[PDB]
Amino acid sequence: PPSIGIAVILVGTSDEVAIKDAHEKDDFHHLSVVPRVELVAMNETDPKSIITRICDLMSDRKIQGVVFADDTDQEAIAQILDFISAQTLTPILGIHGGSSMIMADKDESSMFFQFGPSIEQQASVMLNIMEEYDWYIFSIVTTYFPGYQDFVNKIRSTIENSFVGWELEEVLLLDMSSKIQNQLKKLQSPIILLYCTKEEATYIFEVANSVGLTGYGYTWIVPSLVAGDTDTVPSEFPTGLISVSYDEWDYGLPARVRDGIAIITTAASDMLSEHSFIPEPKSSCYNTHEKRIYQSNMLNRYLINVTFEGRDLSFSEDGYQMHPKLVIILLNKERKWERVGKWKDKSLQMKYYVWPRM
Ligand SMILES: *[C@H]1O[C@H](CO)[C@@H](O)[C@H](O)[C@H]1NC(C)=O
Ligand SMILES: *[C@H]1O[C@H](CO)[C@@H](O)[C@H](O)[C@H]1NC(C)=O
Ligand SMILES: [Cl-]
Ligand SMILES: [Cl-]
Ligand SMILES: [Cl-]
Ligand SMILES: [Cl-]
Ligand SMILES: [Cl-]
Ligand code: NA
Ligand SMILES: [Zn+2]
Ligand SMILES: [Zn+2]
Ligand SMILES: [Zn+2]
Ligand SMILES: [Zn+2]
Ligand SMILES: [Zn+2]
Repeated sequence: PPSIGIAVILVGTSDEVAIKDAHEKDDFHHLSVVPRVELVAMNETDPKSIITRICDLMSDRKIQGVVFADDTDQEAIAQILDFISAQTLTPILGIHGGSSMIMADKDESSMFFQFGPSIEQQASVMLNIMEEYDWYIFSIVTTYFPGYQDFVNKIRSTIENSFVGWELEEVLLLDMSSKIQNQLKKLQSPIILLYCTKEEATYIFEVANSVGLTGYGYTWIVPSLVAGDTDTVPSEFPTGLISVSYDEWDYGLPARVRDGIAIITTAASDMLSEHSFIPEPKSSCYNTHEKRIYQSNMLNRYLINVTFEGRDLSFSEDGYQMHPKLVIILLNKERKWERVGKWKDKSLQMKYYVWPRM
């Protein structure tokens, strides 16, 4: 009877997820370790309540992994999660929501992994797109949000060694606090890559709009986290906003949760398989006598590499999904987001030959 407690935390999600009450210890998809899954649906959605709720839970019950989803647009959630994964040397998966928005810096000791694309993959795709439509002259505009440095580099890198005639005209760096205007006015290019948070973005646009740089002639392309919840669209978001997004259509929540439990339950089974051990439950986020810093690294070798049934879920070093299915989307005229492209693996399939006008 090899068990492993898993917490499924669902902050703000509509309760459409139903987990087997674990009476009959029937095994999960024929894996050696039975996951004892504890469901939890927090109502309050502020980070404070989450840190409290997750932590309390970890001392009360015997948890050796956390699958965590939220329907909020708070990248904040990611900090609290990386922190906990670190303090407790426990794997925590950022399955969806703010909890999975690119966290650039990340405690290299933590086991916080996020679903969806890395800052790099996303950059590599935004260029992948600009080619399909021979959009070669462009400016970058980032804020100070962690990642900006890593993002700009990925662009500059792929540019340098490319036969294609890329012209990176400007790169801005916005000290938010409206001195932005004097900066954003200096923009010439037609294509603009804007790297920042959703909330930062809405200010940045409100400004550009009353400077014209947002309209016809200018198309803005933007990372997955600025789209955020596609159901919430700022007034200031320009129609004709291109964005990369994780795929919330063919990939429902319950499928991720399944995948979450799978990732962990596999790693655990493959460790019990190679060493008669599964790391005891750590029971404090704070009071840390759990200097068990070694059995961690071992687990971490198995989590990082799961492939389950059809899907491949192996993770990158910086804790992003290595092979995510992406969707390019477009802020239309009626102000919804349309699907207008897919990305499989280095394979960018678009829907239109003539790029639409909104
Ligand atoms: C959630 O439900 C409880 C139960 O009565 C309520 O008192 C609380 O304020 C609610 N919070 C939100 C954001 O709806
Ligand atoms: C993950 O990496 C290891 C290390 O050699 C490899 O042997 C393993 O089979 C990989 N995952 C899969 C599904 O092959
Ligand atoms: Cl929110
Ligand atoms: Cl993201
Ligand atoms: Cl950075
Ligand atoms: Cl299942
Ligand atoms: Cl499509
Ligand atoms: Na993500
Ligand atoms: Zn199955
Ligand atoms: Zn092409
Ligand atoms: Zn979703
Ligand atoms: Zn051993
Ligand atoms: Zn791939």
